[PDB]
Amino acid sequence: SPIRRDAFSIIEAEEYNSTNSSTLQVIGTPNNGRGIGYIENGNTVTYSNIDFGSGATGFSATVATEVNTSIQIRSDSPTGTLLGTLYVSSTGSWNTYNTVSTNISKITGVHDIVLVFSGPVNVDNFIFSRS
Ligand SMILES: O[C@@H]1[C@@H](O)[C@H](O[C@@H]2CO[C@@H](O)[C@H](O)[C@H]2O)OC[C@H]1O
Ligand SMILES: [Ca+2]
Ligand code: NA
Repeated sequence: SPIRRDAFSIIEAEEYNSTNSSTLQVIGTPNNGRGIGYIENGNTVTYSNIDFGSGATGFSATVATEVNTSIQIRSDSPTGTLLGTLYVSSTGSWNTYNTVSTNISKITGVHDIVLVFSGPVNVDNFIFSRS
């Protein structure tokens, strides 16, 4: 998985750098893309050295789930700053992907990003939006 990445270009969820999970798998999507799934509550997934440049204040992810769930976006580590929380309600199937967005606190410069999962969701990709 890449050692660094730009916040303002698509980041593939399957190209993560570390996770605490023992269940998480790289999955296929309907259009022969990939994602992450078999995620459980408490699972964290880290993406190294994301460059936010002069500032991001939003987060968008393309996700699929059949249960209402939430994903914290943290900077630096699992106990680092809570940037925001993406609340995801059921998209209707594990294979029906929806872009969902939330606000975050303005973050600048280079930081690891940790996604923290409250439950099962399939994640294809994500991207940040500038301030
Ligand atoms: O059709 C398959 C999906 O069902 C699968 O998504 C998984 C469904 O079971 C859930 O408990 C898991 O959390 C979730 O990832 O992904 C692969 C796809 O081919
Ligand atoms: Ca993907
Ligand atoms: Na393990």
